[PDB]
Amino acid sequence: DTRFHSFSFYELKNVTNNFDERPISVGGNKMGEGGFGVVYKGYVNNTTVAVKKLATTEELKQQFDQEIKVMAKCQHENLVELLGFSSDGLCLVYVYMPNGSLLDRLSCLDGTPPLSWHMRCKIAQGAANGINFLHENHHIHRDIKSANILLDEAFTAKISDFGLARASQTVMTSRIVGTTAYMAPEALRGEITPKSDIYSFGVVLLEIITGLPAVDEHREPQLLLDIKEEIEDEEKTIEDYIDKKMNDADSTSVEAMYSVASQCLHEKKNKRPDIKKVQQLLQEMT
Ligand SMILES: NCC1CCN(c2cc3ncccc3cc2NC(=O)c2cnn3cccnc23)CC1
Repeated sequence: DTRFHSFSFYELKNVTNNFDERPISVGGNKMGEGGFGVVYKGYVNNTTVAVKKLATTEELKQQFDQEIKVMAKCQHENLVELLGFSSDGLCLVYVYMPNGSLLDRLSCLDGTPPLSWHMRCKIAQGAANGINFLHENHHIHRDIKSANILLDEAFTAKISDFGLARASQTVMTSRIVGTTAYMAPEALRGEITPKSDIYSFGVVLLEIITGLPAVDEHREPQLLLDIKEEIEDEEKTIEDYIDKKMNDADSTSVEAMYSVASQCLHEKKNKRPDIKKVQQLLQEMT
């Protein structure tokens, strides 16, 4: 509990009730899918944990070994903690995040009340501190989205899912990974740059302001990033997009965060601010 422990598959199989695919609310252990695995709630040393059971065969093992690597090298207060792993029976064990993810909380999943603007402000500051740490350590996340911004007991932002993280000039790849709805144009075209993480963070900001998912096949607009075009071509204001589930959302602060989101969502990757400027602008906001 000061070190990365190697877990027996039978210890994990046991504390997750044989990896009980049923959700928590019905009495099961499943917390949700993501990061090329299923996340189960476990119980080790009278202490709660989150167990990711991973599910090509060599591509997955690569993402397991990447996660252990990144998680040992990158330890910050705005990053999730790795407790241990298992390869004996592939499971990654993490410190449990009682408030799940920013995505679940923005959706008010399983009776949770909406997040206030004040907590939404601190979450965005925290997530930006987390990306800044990775970026300061020549790491590119590649899959920044609200589903993997996790929330602790004080609703502190804790960035997760490092399986696709790249450790480094803009380079190109043959294997394009990430979530379309959050991805910058160049990242969709095969480029690997921390600039693409900035763009992805910009989408996260609009999700925070509006409470809306990044993509909706029937909604107009379908892609949340397109609301920037509706605001620019004066058919709407950010005011019109503010999440109705808020009490405390002030217009001066909402417009300050949207100014940050707008800069992050620049289609020209070089015109975007770096994460240090995103941090300074978000701190100025409060
Ligand atoms: N996009 C994948 C999802 C997978 C499910 N996750 C969790 C949901 C929760 N629901 C209720 C209460 C506590 C919860 C904790 C979670 N997870 C964790 O505690 C957790 C800790 N590190 N970690 C890393 C990856 C995924 N989950 C976690 C949210 C993210």
